[PDB]
Amino acid sequence: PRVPFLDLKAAYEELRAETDAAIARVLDSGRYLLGPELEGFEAEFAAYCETDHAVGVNSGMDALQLALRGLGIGPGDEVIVPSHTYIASWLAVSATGATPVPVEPHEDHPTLDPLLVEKAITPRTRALLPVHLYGHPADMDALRELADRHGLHIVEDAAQAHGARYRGRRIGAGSSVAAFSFYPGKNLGCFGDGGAVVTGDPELAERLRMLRNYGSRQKYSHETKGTNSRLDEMQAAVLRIRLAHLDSWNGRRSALAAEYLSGLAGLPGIGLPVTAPDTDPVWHLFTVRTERRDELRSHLDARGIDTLTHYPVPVHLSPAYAGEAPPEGSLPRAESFARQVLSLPIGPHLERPQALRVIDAVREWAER
Amino acid sequence: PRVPFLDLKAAYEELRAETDAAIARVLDSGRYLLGPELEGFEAEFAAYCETDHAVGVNSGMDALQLALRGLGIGPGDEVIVPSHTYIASWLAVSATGATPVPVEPHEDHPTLDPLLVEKAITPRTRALLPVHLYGHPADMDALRELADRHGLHIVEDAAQAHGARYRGRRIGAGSSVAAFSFYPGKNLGCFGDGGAVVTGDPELAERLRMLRNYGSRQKYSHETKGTNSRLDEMQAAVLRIRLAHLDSWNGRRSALAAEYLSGLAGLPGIGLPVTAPDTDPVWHLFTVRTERRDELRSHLDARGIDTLTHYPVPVHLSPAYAGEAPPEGSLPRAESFARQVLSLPIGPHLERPQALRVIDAVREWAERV
Ligand SMILES: [Cl-]
Ligand SMILES: [Cl-]
Ligand SMILES: [Cl-]
Ligand SMILES: [Cl-]
Ligand code: NA
Repeated sequence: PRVPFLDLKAAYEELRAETDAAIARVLDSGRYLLGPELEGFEAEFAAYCETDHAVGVNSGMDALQLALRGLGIGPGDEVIVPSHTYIASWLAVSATGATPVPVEPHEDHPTLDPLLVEKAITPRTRALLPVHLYGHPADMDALRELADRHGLHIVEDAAQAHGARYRGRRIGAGSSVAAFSFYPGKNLGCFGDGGAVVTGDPELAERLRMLRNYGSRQKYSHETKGTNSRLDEMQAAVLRIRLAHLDSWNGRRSALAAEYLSGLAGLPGIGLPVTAPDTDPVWHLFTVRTERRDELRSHLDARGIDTLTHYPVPVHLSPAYAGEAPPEGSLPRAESFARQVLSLPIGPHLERPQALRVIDAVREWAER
Repeated sequence: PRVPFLDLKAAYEELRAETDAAIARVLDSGRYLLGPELEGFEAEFAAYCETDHAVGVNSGMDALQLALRGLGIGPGDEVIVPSHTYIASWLAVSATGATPVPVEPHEDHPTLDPLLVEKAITPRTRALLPVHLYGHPADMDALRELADRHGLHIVEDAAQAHGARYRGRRIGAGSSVAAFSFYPGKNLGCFGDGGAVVTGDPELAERLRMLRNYGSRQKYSHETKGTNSRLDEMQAAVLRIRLAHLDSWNGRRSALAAEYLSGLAGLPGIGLPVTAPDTDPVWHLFTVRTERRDELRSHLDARGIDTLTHYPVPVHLSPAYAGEAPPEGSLPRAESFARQVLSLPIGPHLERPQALRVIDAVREWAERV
């Protein structure tokens, strides 16, 4: 019996009946798109995030893209993005025609270094795109201070941070503009692709409802250009159930995280995640860093432990960004991260003893 | 009990059991994206379409857009579109960075007029985007010829034409490049958004699989830029079932169509839809034309009949484009269709009697009026 990285089936199994019923409900409704499930989810998700509006879309990527779009970002604009993140973050900027400008993470936290952000700002800069990587919130007060002083917008990539808190407030609260993914493996996931943009701005909320719907807010009418990026009634129905358990599931993750942080303490060659001050991380991913990453991975594999790497290739070095990003060596932080990082099993369906088993193996290796 | 325009619920009911099971299987599989269902559906669909490959995506708009992108179409490029079509057709083009260039349909056929294309070809023209509107195929032979002569690609908008035939061939057959929508209300629909691109080109197929998946064909690798545009396992499973009944269901629409054509014969003010020669329409929509359609619709409503208009505003006149399209009065065909069309209830769940009822009301209005 192996230790799985993240059991999707178990999420279904835990709420089988409720899940089956919601789906059955949608089926019987004869309403599959832009229905009451979506409205209910949005309402519920908005309140959860301590904000006014939730606009369900098709995926975390569109969420980011439509948010930037709705904020008027496009060609000739620069959007500061993190050098250390998942490629989609950059892709969403690219998709709008705007230019992504990478900024290195903090020396101790996998998020955007505020000090380094300021330096990257230019007259073409229009927005900051911090990513609350692995469920860890970036230094929002600092970034906001900067944004205000430079007249920039802030679109948050909260795809790995559902429910997290920064200085006691939910990610996406108030005047925030935050994008989320409901991809099956996310903290809050469904059985297909899904996403959302949360915002406290009524005009932005309106544009998003339009942009995700062929630029229309009335049948047969198309006021602006737009696309097809919606969250199905089926998925939304399921989301409503998961949402009700979100805090509890994240709680489970935190508990597991405490174990790892405690059991992995003081190990040679094992760099542990640092929780930023006044933050409540959601541990979408539990990451460790070591110079002998490949070795540790194999050892874990040998010990029957499933792992993933987030991410083996720094965005700037992916062929997808060939000829457009800084040269290797020019983003050493992202580079070192990519080569040292490993994700340990974590989830709301992973049990204490399983986590302890993982600790045994990492320990053995570190002590090897 | 009114006559519904298109009962989605009935589609579920008719296959309730199998449908239920398909979904249950997926839930239980623990695999929700890029799985067996998608692979199976793709296989089945490509075959159905008489082609080699099917690339399932999120929507018909994405399908169109990804096809164009895959063909290298973009900024600085022009794509000839029909002046009479659903806005998404132009939107797909815009989304790539290219420019949609409208060309009129035939006078009495809701498809791109091959004779007016050439005149719109420019040095930036990279493709033709014919639309098999309402389930009626556009004149493919003439279009390919023209396209071949100009070194242009052809991306067909087949969102309303699943299973139709052109000169005996399925829409999307062989070397075609055709995009479909699986939106709930389409001829082949699911319980959410869904789409697909079919092609006999192995390279384009590979590009599309990548474009729809963040430019990746392997974990951790992103060879090229890409996006997120996938057809869910749940939706794909349902679609395999529906696909199996497609021909059957389309057959029902054809019979109703024949019923309408027959009963609405001899109504001078009511323009009836024309079936081009050598085509096998799938009648996604049964459209009649008449000046005074708003009145007719009123009449039908009163008579308890639901109807729709596809479409009331021609694309060039929507605010989304107006700033960049030809002026009002310069696209008389698109304009005339927009002002005269009316869609009568049609679908695999509409019965002969209900349709008779529709005919009676139409006849009465025409007779009064
Ligand atoms: Cl619907
Ligand atoms: Cl419309
Ligand atoms: Cl999955
Ligand atoms: Cl990756
Ligand atoms: Na979807």
